[PDB]
Amino acid sequence: AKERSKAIETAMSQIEKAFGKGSIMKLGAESKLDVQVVSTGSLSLDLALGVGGIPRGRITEIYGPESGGKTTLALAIVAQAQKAGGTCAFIDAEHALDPVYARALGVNTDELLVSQPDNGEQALEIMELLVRSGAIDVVVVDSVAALTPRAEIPGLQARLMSQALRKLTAILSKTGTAAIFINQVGGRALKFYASVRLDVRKIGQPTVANTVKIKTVKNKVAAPFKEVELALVYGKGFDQLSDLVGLAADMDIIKKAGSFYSYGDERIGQGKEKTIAYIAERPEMEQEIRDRVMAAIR
Amino acid sequence: AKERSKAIETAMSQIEKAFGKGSIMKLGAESKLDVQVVSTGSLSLDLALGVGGIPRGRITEIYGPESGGKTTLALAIVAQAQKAGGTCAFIDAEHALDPVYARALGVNTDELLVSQPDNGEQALEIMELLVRSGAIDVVVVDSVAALTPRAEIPGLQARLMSQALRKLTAILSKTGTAAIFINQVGGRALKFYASVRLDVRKIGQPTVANTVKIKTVKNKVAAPFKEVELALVYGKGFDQLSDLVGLAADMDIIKKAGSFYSYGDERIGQGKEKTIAYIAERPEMEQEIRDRVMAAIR
Amino acid sequence: AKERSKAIETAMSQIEKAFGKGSIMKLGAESKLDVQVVSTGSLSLDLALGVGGIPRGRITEIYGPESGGKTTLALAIVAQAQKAGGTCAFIDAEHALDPVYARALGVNTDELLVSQPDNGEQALEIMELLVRSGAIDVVVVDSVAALTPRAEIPGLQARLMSQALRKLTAILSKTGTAAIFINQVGGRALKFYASVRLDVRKIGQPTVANTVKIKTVKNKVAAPFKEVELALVYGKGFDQLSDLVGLAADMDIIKKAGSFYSYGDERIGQGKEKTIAYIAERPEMEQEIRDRVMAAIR
Amino acid sequence: AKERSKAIETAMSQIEKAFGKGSIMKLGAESKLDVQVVSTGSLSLDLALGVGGIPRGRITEIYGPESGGKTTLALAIVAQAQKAGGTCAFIDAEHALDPVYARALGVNTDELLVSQPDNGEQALEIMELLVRSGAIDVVVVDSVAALTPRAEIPGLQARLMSQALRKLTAILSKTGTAAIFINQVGGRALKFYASVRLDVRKIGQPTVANTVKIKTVKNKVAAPFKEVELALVYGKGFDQLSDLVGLAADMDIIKKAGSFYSYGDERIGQGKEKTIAYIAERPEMEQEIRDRVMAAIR
Amino acid sequence: AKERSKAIETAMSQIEKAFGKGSIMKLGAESKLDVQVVSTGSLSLDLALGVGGIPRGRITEIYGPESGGKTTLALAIVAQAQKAGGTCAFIDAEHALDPVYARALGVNTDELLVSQPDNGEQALEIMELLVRSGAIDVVVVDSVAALTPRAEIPGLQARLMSQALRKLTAILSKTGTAAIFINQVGGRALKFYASVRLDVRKIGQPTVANTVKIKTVKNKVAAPFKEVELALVYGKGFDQLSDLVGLAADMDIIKKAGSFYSYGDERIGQGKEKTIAYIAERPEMEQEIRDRVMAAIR
Amino acid sequence: AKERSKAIETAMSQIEKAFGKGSIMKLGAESKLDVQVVSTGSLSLDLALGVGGIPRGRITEIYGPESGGKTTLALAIVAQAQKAGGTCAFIDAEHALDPVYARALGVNTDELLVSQPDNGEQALEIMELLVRSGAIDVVVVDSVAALTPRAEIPGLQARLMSQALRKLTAILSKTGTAAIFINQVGGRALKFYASVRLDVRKIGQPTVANTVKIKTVKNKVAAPFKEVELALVYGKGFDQLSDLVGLAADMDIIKKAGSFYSYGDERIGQGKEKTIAYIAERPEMEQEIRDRVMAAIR
Ligand SMILES: Nc1ncnc2c1ncn2[C@@H]1O[C@H](COP(=O)(O)OP(=O)(O)OP(O)(O)=S)[C@@H](O)[C@H]1O
Ligand SMILES: Nc1ncnc2c1ncn2[C@@H]1O[C@H](COP(=O)(O)OP(=O)(O)OP(O)(O)=S)[C@@H](O)[C@H]1O
Ligand SMILES: Nc1ncnc2c1ncn2[C@@H]1O[C@H](COP(=O)(O)OP(=O)(O)OP(O)(O)=S)[C@@H](O)[C@H]1O
Ligand SMILES: Nc1ncnc2c1ncn2[C@@H]1O[C@H](COP(=O)(O)OP(=O)(O)OP(O)(O)=S)[C@@H](O)[C@H]1O
Ligand SMILES: Nc1ncnc2c1ncn2[C@@H]1O[C@H](COP(=O)(O)OP(=O)(O)OP(O)(O)=S)[C@@H](O)[C@H]1O
Ligand SMILES: Nc1ncnc2c1ncn2[C@@H]1O[C@H](COP(=O)(O)OP(=O)(O)OP(O)(O)=S)[C@@H](O)[C@H]1O
Repeated sequence: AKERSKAIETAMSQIEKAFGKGSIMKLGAESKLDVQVVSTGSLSLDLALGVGGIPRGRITEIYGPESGGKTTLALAIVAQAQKAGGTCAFIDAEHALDPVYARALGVNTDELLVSQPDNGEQALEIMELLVRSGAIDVVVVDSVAALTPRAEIPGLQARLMSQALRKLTAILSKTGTAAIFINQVGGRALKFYASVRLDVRKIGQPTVANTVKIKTVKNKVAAPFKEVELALVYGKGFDQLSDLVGLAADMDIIKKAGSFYSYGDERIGQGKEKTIAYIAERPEMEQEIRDRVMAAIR
Repeated sequence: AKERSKAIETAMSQIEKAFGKGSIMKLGAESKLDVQVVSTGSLSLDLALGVGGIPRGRITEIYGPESGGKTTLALAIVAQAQKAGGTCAFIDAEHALDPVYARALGVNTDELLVSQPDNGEQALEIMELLVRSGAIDVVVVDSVAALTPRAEIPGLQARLMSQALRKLTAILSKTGTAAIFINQVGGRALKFYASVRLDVRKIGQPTVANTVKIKTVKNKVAAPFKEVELALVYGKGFDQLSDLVGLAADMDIIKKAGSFYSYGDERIGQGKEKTIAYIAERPEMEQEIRDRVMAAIR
Repeated sequence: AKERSKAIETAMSQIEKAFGKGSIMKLGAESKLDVQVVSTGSLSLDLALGVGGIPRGRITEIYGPESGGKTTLALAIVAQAQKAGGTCAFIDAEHALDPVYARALGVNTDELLVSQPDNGEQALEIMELLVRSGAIDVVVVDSVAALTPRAEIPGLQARLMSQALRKLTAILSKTGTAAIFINQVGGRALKFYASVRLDVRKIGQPTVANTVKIKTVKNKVAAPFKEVELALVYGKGFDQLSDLVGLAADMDIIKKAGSFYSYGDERIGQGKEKTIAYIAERPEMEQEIRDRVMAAIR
Repeated sequence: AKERSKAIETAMSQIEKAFGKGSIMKLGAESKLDVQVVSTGSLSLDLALGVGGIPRGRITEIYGPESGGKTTLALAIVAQAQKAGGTCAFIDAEHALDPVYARALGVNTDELLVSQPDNGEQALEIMELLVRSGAIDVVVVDSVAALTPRAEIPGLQARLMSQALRKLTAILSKTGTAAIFINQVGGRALKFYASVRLDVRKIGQPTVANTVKIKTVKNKVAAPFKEVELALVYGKGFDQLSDLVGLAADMDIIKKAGSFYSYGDERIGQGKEKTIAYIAERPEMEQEIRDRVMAAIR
Repeated sequence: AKERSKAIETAMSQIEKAFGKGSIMKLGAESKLDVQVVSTGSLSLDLALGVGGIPRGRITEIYGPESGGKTTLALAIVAQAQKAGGTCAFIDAEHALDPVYARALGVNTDELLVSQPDNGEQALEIMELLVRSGAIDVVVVDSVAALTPRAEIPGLQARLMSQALRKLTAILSKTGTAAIFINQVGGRALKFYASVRLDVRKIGQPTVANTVKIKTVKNKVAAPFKEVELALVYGKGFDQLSDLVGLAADMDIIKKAGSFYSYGDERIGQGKEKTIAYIAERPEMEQEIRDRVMAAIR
Repeated sequence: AKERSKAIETAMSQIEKAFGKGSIMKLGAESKLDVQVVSTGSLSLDLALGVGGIPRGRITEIYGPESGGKTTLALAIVAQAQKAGGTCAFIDAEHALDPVYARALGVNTDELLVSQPDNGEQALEIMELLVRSGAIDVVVVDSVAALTPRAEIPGLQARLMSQALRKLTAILSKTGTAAIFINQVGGRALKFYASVRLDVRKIGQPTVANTVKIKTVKNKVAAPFKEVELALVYGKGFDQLSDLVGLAADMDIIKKAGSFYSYGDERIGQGKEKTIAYIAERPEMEQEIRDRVMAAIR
């Protein structure tokens, strides 16, 4: 009646011995897996992701319908990796990157490495060369579908992926490089090699601004199946501050009392609008609350 | 003319001697096979299943079209196994589990063990480790198709299944673990190793609520080929109470007189709506009628 | 010029001496082989079969495309064997038996013995145990293809069949058990061991009701190569009465005069519809005409 | 320079002394070997066969692809043997004989002897018993492939054939029985024992009607390697009349003058259609032209 | 330093004394062995063969894959032997000879002697009787593999060949008969008894026309190991004229000057096409150039 | 403790007195046996062979799988014997010699003596006549297996070999003729009569070019069991220069300094490719380095 609760954590261990940490876990368990992260920019999503952002040295797949927020999300991450002093690369087979918007998302466009390959083989190879340099923080692949095989310009891409993803995965596990694959819905190789899989899609009616639900359909670094609903406004992206003020208030990082918000024993505005607007004027403050929240999740 | 009726039950015995109980039986025979069960939540189905729920220590396959009710059914069972104080595990290769809905089905999400393997081998292996712990009541595999072989990322999965199912079956026979395999329609190994096979598919036009027929196409624990038609309403699942009030009334567990229902020499509502609503307010009552009906089938 | 006609029947005899009755025969010859039969329910087919139904103590193969009528035919036969007071068994490796329909075909579902084996060996073995009891009238095997070998869960089933069919054939020859094997198109062992082989397939366009041609491609009990075209209506099966009224009229068992039908010097309806409807109201009558027709063929 | 032409016919003789008539011959030589024949129904083929039809007391192999015309040809021959007052037998291991079609080919179905053996040994044995009766004109074996050995239900059939064909050949040489073996492409024993080997296969595109080339790849009774192209129309068979009107016209048996055909100093139609149609109305005439053409070839 | 060059030609002589002319020779030596020949039709091959065609009184083996050109080559030779007024024979155990094609190769079909034996013994015996007549120029055996032993209808054919080839070789050495054995790849007896062995196989991609390389892997009448690449066009055979115009031009038999060809101080066309076409219209000319080239090689 | 080291070299002497030099030796001993050699073309192999090439007046067996390099090696040797002004002979019972390739290996095809015997006796006899002339430098026998006995066209070849090898060995010991026997794996007579036995077989995966290991499994002229791994490229043979540049560099015959190669106090290229390419342009140089290396080994 009790030695039962024992056999359970024993099998968990055996399973983790045989297949590694994260191979099996209770959905309500506290993650705590030791991995380096790259924040998405929206702390709630970082919180839902359990470990605080997308895991370095691992593959992350972001999929869903077109206009859903995949590219926005992806860019938000490089913007974050660059602000931390990192170097990112964009492997483009789509030809749709808007730099103006990418800058509106905080991406340093001029320092962004871009490659537009002739074929899927080449793309994966260019991806490998970079990650093998150990000096790249984030590599975004856009997109999985566009990655057509060389000879095709009988199901060789399903194998191209499997073949290269296998090779890429081994080397990547030890580089601190977060590899992001965008998928508009070979994905079967990705489905199993990815450590994280984000389902991104718009919900409801627009307003200029739309709401997009993001679900962690797969997470081998923390409990999966947690979701978040963010606000994606045209030309601006996901409203990170609204997200920040909300989550920091809930964690008591910023004290809220009815409609009154304060930080550091100092009133910073009444109502979310005034308060998110107060932080918007102080980068110092935004950053500090951001690290406080990051640190807390972690 | 009479010693004939003898030769018949003699061959039945020989057949059962050689291949075990349930190897052959008259379709109208009273089951009565001594096996532990895990209720599906819908008593009619428990009744159709002959032995009161899906059999522990055995494999159960639930198949049919997508959106048919397979996952709902499966979750209903773990919800039931947990409410009885058990521990369940979900082996996911599909990446579609909605916890909110799983909770709406009565599943304790936080205590639910989840695994999202890299390949079919790994999945079956993780399944084995758990069942071998003897502390797991229900393991759900979702799904059979997604269980792609390792090397494939020439028909190795048909053998992977046969190979592991063989091994799993032996050990499982003595663990009190009910293993559920969901199948969207290697299944040939399952077809023969499964002790129970449920055909689940929607029938007719929706209403928010749809009707799904469930047939016991295979039953090695009780007479096969019995079917049931349940109501599956969006976000709620199968209407268990409607099923309960109906079946308990028919068994005289709850007395019905025209449109008048009563329980314990005490009126509990006029009409099914009022009566299912009366039970809905008393968990004590729902449970007691539930055990009374279970006990009766058994 | 005449002693020729002699040498012919002499060789026929020698051939029948060496290999048994039915080893060779003129296609237009009157069967008359002394064997017990189990009516198919459609008298024309019983007539085409020469000896009045499928032969007891022998193997009968029913093959053709799926949805062709094989299972319907098979069930019709057990329905017939049961109505004569017999006991039948169904060896199922397909898992598709619809009891509701089986009852709509006249099968006593509750008294029907059912077995759902783990492998082809087991199935054939269960078949043997039953037939060896000498108390089983009809055993249906569904189906030949599904009968996969044990070790397979290099062409062992072609030998499994040959091996068991050989053994089964010897014992069966003396049991009064009619063994039916359904085949969706090891069949090479069956092809040669079967005494009767029915080709069943739908012809033309449906109407709810479809027409199915049934040919006696093999008959070692009566002249082979006779065919019949029956009406198979959804949920009902083959229209036996239409067949009955037609064949009985042609044999003068029921007198027809233009559109006027009569039986026992008594008018029973004008037109087939009215007449088949008249018999449909009198089981006594249907049965008596049925035995009269049976007796005549025989 | 001349005594050379002598040594040639001397060796031919020696060769024929040692191995019999037909052991060697010039491809353009006039057959004239004294043997009884059974017409194929198509006079051109009878003409190509050199001796007027397939040779009695000898073996004839008819091979080629399925749907090529082998069975049609074979049936045409029995139809011919029966019309001459003979008795034929069909040894079937294929189970595909369509009597309706066989009648459409002129075969008297009711007087046709049929045997459907349990094994290749039995078939050959039944073949022997019949031919040994000396009262059988044509025996058709369908087919060589289906003739599987008894014990097989290590290359025993290649020997079964060799063994029985050897025995059959000796006795057959003196019975006036024409033995036909159909072969879908043990055949190595046949290849050498057959006195005639017909290659039958469809050529070109259909029209209901298809063209089939028939080549005498082996002929030990007349010059080999002559071929014919016949018209095989569905349900009807090879167009014998078209063949007849054509060949009789060329032999001046029926006078043709441009588009004008006449017979017996009497006009019988303008154009082949009208003329073949004129003969089609007079069996007396068809037969007489048929014997006139036969007699001529011979 | 010089008496060395002497010992060499002395041993050559001794070797030739002991085993005959051709027992040993320098690969670049001028053949010049006095033997009668039968041209292959392609002068290059006649030239490669050293002595101008296949040697009479000797055995020649032609082997290689099916569809390689063996039969074409063989027929080309009889066509040549007949045009010189000779008589040829074809010993067929394959049953594939197409006379139409044989005529398209220049073979006089009607005067071609054909034999289709019952067994390998018989074939070799028929071969002997003919060659012993001293009136046969070419005997083709098709093929070595098909030549199955009598008793086989333990390695008796390897001995059958050795036994008969030994006997055949002695008598043949003095008959002017060229014996050709076709071999699809007992051949070990042939390998050593053959005086010439031609390796015939297609090379590269087709065009209707294919290229076939022919190598003299064995030549006891002239230097071995010379090869030729001919053009084999469907229904036509090896393009002899193209070969002729090419080789005659190189030998100055027909003068070529750039794209200008002339013969007998008379222009005969510009370019090979026009020139081979000019000869194609004048048999007189083709023949004369043919003998001029033959005479030259010789 | 010291007079021991004496008894050892004393027995060695006695053994060499009784059976000759090379009868026993330390595996690390310096060969130095006075024998004339014929270089293989690959200096490493000449070095591994201890005495600089295959020994004249002795027998050398080259064996291994087909396509291993045996024939290539053998031809390389005659190419070498001819370049030194010698005369070689090829005794062929295989019929596979490609002169084009033989020329690509440096063999003067026109001056190469070729014999294609009727039987093993004849081959060995022809071998004897030549070697007895004392004017032949290299005789290659291809191959041992093909050398079938005369009467065989009970183990007479095992004796044929023993019989002739015995005779051949005595005379050969004094002729300066190097006899090479190729063996595809009577070989037992060879095994013991051979003074050298080379094991030749490909190792690993191809590249056009394959690697072949050659081991001196038997050496009665120098320490046995030394091996070499050469590069055999299609149509070219063993890469002799690569071998040459490598071995000469190691012997300081050509100075290497990192990636810098020089010869005669003069830079000849950076890297092996450039350097082997520099020698490839100067036959004078290749030869001189070749003799320098030869001389050194010797
Ligand atoms: N270049 C842009 N300029 C301004 N707003 C943009 C731009 N791109 C995207 N957006 C906004 O962000 C929303 C989602 O676009 P993205 O994230 O690219 O969509 P996605 O999920 O990447 O789908 P695709 O197939 O890549 S377009 C758009 O509907 C706009 O609201
Ligand atoms: N996440 C959900 N939230 C609300 N309702 C759901 C949800 N999932 C399923 N349902 C309801 O239950 C029905 C059947 O869904 P499921 O049982 O998952 O289907 P299924 O048979 O498992 O098919 P798949 O292939 O697994 S989706 C749906 O049509 C809805 O009516
Ligand atoms: N369960 C059923 N309920 C109502 N009608 C049925 C049922 N099964 C069969 N039928 C009717 O009978 C026809 C033939 O079905 P069956 O005889 O099972 O076919 P079959 O030849 O057995 O082919 P399979 O492969 O067994 S489905 C169907 O097309 C329907 O017209
Ligand atoms: N039963 C039939 N009814 C109508 N036409 C037929 C029938 N059988 C054959 N035919 C016609 O004759 C053609 C050749 O059929 P057959 O001679 O049986 O072929 P075959 O050469 O015997 O090949 P198999 O393998 O025996 S079917 C068919 O394509 C039809 O044109
Ligand atoms: N009967 C034919 N009619 C037209 N072209 C032919 C014929 N036979 C052969 N050919 C042509 O000649 C080529 C070689 O055929 P053959 O010389 O018979 O081959 P082969 O080397 O004799 O091989 P097998 O095994 O005898 S078929 C064919 O691929 C065609 O290009
Ligand atoms: N005629 C050739 N033309 C081009 N390359 C050749 C030729 N012969 C051999 N080679 C090359 O050399 C390799 C070895 O062939 P050889 O030395 O003949 O083999 P082997 O050891 O003699 O085996 P066998 O049984 O004599 S073929 C081949 O795989 C090719 O890479």
